[PDB]
Amino acid sequence: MLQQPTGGYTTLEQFAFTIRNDGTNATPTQFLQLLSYEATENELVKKTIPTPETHLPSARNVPGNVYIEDAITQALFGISAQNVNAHGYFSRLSALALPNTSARLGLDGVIYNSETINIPFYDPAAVANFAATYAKLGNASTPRYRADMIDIYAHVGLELAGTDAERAAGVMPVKRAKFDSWEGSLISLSRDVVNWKILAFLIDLCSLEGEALRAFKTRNRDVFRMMLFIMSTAVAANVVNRKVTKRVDRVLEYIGVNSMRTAGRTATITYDLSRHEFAAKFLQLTFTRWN
Amino acid sequence: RYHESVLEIADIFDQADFIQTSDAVRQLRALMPTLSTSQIRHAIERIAQ
Amino acid sequence: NIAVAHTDHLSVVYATMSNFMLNFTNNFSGNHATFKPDQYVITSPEGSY
Repeated sequence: MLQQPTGGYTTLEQFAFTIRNDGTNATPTQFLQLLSYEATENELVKKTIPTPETHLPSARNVPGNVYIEDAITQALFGISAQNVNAHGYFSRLSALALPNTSARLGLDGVIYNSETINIPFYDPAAVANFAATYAKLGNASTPRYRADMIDIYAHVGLELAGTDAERAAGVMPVKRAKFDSWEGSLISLSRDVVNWKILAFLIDLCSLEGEALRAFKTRNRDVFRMMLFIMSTAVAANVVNRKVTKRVDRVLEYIGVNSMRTAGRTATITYDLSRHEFAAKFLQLTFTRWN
Repeated sequence: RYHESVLEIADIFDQADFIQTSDAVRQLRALMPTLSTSQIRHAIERIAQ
Repeated sequence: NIAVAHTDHLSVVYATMSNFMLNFTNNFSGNHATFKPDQYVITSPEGSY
């Protein structure tokens, strides 16, 4: 029954987000330094983000317990081909949104009906606010509710590849980002970033207050710029790798502009139609909370 | 409460024709053992032969 | 031609059968606008459902 000192569960060594590359294991901060980019002249301008709709879906009665956490990641950064998922037990979340409920949310990423014996879980009070915002992710494919899978991506590219000199004006030149690679590359970061404990992050966003939110956003603006990069190569138009003499570069076509089908096919992670609606519903919901 | 019972079409709605209103036969009618649609059918059947 | 033998001999059948030894739950439906089963569950604090 862990608690947060307002440092948050992210101020802990229990679960930390680390990519493995370079023959040893490294933190996200060290990785991003390799991403160097130029310009190709198609101005990607920051639009406004429309507020979400308050209505929460109903968690249709369900016996047993689903791994609510699993699906959140298994859709966003899921590597292995994921079939249609617009359907599913994806809104049991809202059953935590009400005041007095007994249903608890454990560590590891499960949603128990009744707290059982020997299972460590997040604090029942700070998991409430996380739900009154993310249980709203249940209606991701209901017509007349789904977000728009175009404009948010403009917001995304201004984040992982936008030098501050640009974001302070709200406009930037479309970039083509290439870092140096190894073998599997793009697919390897996916099989890696999947098992990260995303819930250990999102809970902090909706609780931690201005004192420990300005400090929280400063140490974690990088764990965000990591699960935002992989989520981006699932959109880019090309992945062709340039060649030096012995070196290899993974030029990525157009980060921040959204096409409709993956450049990866075989080389990188791939999305599906049912997932395009999903990524837009996540990316929209999370940005208001972050920004 | 209110003591609930049954009314009559025999009282309200009297017409010299179409509603047979003779109390001598009202006395006659208040004797039979509650007819159905089958009891009255066999009545207009025994009277035939 | 049915209603008489349907709301008398068959009516007293349910009237008695409503209160048998074994029957225990309420399956009442005199208001289709609002009625729910109000089910119970056998649960232990040590992981059982």
